[PDB]
Amino acid sequence: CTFLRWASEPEHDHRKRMGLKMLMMMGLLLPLVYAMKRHKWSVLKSRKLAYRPP
Amino acid sequence: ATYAQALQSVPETQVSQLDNGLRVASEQSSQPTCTVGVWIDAGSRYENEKNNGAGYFVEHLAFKGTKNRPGSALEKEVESMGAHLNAYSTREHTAYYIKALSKDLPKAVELLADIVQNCSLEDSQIEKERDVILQELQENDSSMRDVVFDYLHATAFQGTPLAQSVEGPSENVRKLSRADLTEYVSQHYKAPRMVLAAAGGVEHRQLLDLAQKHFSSLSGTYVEDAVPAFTPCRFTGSEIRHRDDALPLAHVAIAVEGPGWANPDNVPLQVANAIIGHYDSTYGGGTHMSSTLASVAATRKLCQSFQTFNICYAETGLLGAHFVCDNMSIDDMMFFLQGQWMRLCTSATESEVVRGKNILRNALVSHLDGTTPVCEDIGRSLLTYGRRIPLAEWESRIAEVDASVVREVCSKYFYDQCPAVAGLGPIEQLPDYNRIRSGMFWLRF
Repeated sequence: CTFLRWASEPEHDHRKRMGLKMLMMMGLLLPLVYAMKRHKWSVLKSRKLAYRPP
Repeated sequence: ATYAQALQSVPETQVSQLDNGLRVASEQSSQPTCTVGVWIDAGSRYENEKNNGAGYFVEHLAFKGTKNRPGSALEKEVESMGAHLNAYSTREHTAYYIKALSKDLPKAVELLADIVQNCSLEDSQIEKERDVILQELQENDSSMRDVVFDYLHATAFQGTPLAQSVEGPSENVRKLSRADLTEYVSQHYKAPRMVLAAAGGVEHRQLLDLAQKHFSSLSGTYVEDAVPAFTPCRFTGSEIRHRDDALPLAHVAIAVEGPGWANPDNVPLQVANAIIGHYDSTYGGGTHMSSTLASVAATRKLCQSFQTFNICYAETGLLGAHFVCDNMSIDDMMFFLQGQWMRLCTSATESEVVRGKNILRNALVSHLDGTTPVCEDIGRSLLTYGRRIPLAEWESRIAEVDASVVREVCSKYFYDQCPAVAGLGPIEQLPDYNRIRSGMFWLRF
């Protein structure tokens, strides 16, 4: 049954190694791109509005 | 006779001091008129939120009477000899000067020693000046350039005393008691902060001997020990947008933090500003102007006007550009202004620096035409440099600027820096602050 799982999916081990690499790259990229978005957006997220009608 | 030999023959500014620390400075000519005045190290940056506006109020009350010249005796005395008594306050300075005939210098200095030292600050005149200062606030709101530059200061120096206006908010003008105004003079109108300047047909020895009989009771002592001290002012990259689509034109002031007065980078920066120059729609040469922004604005009708500025304070400043344009051209004005800034930062060429240095020399020499500009030059120079920088020294400092110097200094002050931005009027098309901030660097570089 091990051999048959390999025969059905010869990419099993490589797929899992790529999955580990993707998880680490995502666990770096998602926080940093999120920081990038919030750096650009802090100008909007902290701005203050005042209404001074006549 | 060469411009170089004319600079050497420009007369010297004698400076002598009193025991109280009053500094007396004068440039003599053979002109039959003179301008003598008093420049004080005072302004709204020494005011807090409680008394903000007190210096402008004191200036308002200055000529309205003294303990010896009741209220309009001073005005009649100044007028009856054909003289002119002016005053002005900025965020860092306050001046009181007379334009008189040379023969009236003894009375002119006696008038200023009385005014700077013995203002009655009467309780009845304070109420009358309230209504004027309130009305002048409304007259000031009508000037969009003054509003936009107050906005630029308020956002650039937010949290600091330099954000304050000279006049003060229209909440302190109605609260400033006599005791406030009396305390402002008692704290700031001192001899060590005061420079008695003159220019014109004035001998320095005689101005000295007038000061040491009129100003010699101007102390430099502070009540008990409470001498006010300097507070540096943080700069903030920030934006203040006042959207009002009823105004027909938009005003946009944008500035990075610039050098203080005594910073030599001022000379290369002023040069560089002369490269961008200034435009008004009533100019003339127009599309043929050497400044790129001027020619683009004249060709495309991009704006009604634009100016470069370098405003200096003791330790910081505002280095930037103010333009007036219509609502559908703000974006292009900002694009081309920032492109010219970047082009100076990265690739200033020798010939445009030659023209800019030419402009700076001409602006400095033409500015000093007349006794009043020279008198203000002397008083302000002793307040900011502790000396008068001669025109020969200005020329020597200008002669050292080249395209490399311009590139380095404009890089240091403009490139990849956060500006303060003030917008007033139909400013919907004024770019978002991230888009303006991205205009302060080039990806090609």
